[PDB]
Amino acid sequence: EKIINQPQDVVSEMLDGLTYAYGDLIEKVPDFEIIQRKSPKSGKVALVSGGGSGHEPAHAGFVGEGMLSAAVCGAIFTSPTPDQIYEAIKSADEGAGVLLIIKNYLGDVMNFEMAREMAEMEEIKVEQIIVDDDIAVENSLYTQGRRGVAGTVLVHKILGAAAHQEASLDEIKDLADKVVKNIKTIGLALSAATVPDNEIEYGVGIHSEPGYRREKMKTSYELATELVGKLKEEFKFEAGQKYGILVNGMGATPLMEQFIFMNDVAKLLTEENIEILFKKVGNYMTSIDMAGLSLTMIKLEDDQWLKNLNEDVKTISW
Amino acid sequence: EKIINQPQDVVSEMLDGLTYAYGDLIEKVPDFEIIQRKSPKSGKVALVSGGGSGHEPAHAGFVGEGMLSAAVCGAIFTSPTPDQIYEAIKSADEGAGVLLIIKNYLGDVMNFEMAREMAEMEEIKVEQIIVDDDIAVENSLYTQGRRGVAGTVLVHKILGAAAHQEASLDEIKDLADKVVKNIKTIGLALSAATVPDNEIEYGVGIHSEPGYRREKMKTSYELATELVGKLKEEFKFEAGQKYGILVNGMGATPLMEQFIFMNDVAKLLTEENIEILFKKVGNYMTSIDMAGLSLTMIKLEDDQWLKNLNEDVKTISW
Ligand SMILES: O=C(CO)CO
Ligand SMILES: O=C(CO)CO
Repeated sequence: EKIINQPQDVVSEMLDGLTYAYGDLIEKVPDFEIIQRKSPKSGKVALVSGGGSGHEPAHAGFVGEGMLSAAVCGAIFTSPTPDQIYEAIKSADEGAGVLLIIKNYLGDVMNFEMAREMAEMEEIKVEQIIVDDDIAVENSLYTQGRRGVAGTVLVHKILGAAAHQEASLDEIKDLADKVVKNIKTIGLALSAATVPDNEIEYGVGIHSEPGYRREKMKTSYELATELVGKLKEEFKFEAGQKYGILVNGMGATPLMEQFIFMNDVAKLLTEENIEILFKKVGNYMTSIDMAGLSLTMIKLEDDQWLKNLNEDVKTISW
Repeated sequence: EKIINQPQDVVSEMLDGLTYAYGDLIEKVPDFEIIQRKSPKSGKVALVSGGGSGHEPAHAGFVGEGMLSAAVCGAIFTSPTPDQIYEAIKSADEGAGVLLIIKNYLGDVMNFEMAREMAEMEEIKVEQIIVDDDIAVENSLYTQGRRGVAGTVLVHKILGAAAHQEASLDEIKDLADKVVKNIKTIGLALSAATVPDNEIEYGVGIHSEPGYRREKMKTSYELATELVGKLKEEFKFEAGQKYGILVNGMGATPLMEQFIFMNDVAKLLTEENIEILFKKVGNYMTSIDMAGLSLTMIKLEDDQWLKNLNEDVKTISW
């Protein structure tokens, strides 16, 4: 099944593999599972994110100039602890403050917010944005509202650019609020992640949370029909509207299948006469070895957002 | 070293052993590590506490009529998760509301407070009290302020009685605030807990947190001199004052040694001409197999507190 060593070492061994390979990030003093960018501090707002391990490249792979300052990596499918996050906050600060980018899950939000409080007692200026883009099915388990998924990666990029453009904590906070409201995602799974039949489930969570509907095998086009259909209901498509699109694989789905799926999406959208100005395909927020994918659309209600999506970055995975 | 089975099963196997032995408590639907009293609900304020496992009998042993409604047991030395606690809140409520008794540690407080919020969204009335009785040494690791230790057990008993006497959530909240401020504790360790030399450490934490001073072996009387000395500085002893006393063993310290220590404490206190109206010795909040003990004093600034300490209860460990 897995290429690993001792199951309780996977996070540390991975991060050591990561830093060995890409000296361009660093692991904070070999006592913390935090990956920080080597890019010299220069009074930019610092962006900090993270969550459970098992979603690679999510977070650590988006640490670099133009995106995240640091990523705090928890245990597999488990939020980082507030001390880890607190350490990342105070180590990432450049003098302009820190924005927390938090995926909407009970644990992640609890932890990051506590870390925030800790960091504020040390007089660090910190704001937060909670990403709740998953429109699958409301209050999954104990997630309060919508789960935060692949769309988070776009939030990193868009805010990443703004921070790199010397915007203030306040401005970036205001932008995050507008941006997150215009990002919607829905995914599906052909299989569940394995943590160290002929059926599919719509709306599966990235931690292998249950979805809203189980179905016997459907074709790519049929699956695409379901997902675009849901996103169409959410955004209420009108001709002339501008969107970006991200097709994101869950880990064990070949690129071939993601592009076949992209093709189907394209077909389903031509009817809508909307303008797709940004397209992206690949494994950006996975779920270990889950077979499946998700479809993310961002309504481009501001020319700056596209410019930011296309802004220069130097990360491992972008 | 240990009598256990699979290290990851210790909490569940223990709780199953507990319920088998003492049907008088129950484990909530075999999906939660919550121990609730079988005592029939009757519109009393419900008391809920908990924390990491490894401090037995702490919490589960004090679940019964006259004390706690339920205890939420986490992994070893680890706070329970907010969902577990949330489930205990809504299952313990009798219609009069729920008071959370939380030991002051970063994790416990984070978790219980989140659980509180969850429970309040379901319109459950909940108050909280954070116990910070450990005067050892301030902001240990990330504990914000003083750690919550053995004195918590007294808080259970005193509030336990009040709730049993049909006091309202508000009144009980007000009492907790006054009570916790008058409870102070300091302990020491001859050895650290082992989780599944000739030196002692003063102010060791119940999770094997570091203390304030390490010392080569001292006699019982010398150790007692240190502890009473610290508590004397805290309370500022004056003749005529009334106190209760709890000598609490850490798990691997024989009762013989706890009584020899009690004897030394008595001697050191006779000079103070204070009135000791309540005395108690034994293993009430342990730390696995730690050799050591702690000394807890409660200033009895209200005749009701003593009456409550002596009030009837039906728990496993009191
Ligand atoms: O891995 C999950 C998302 O971070 C934990 O909630
Ligand atoms: O076991 C410890 C006290 O509950 C965890 O903080």
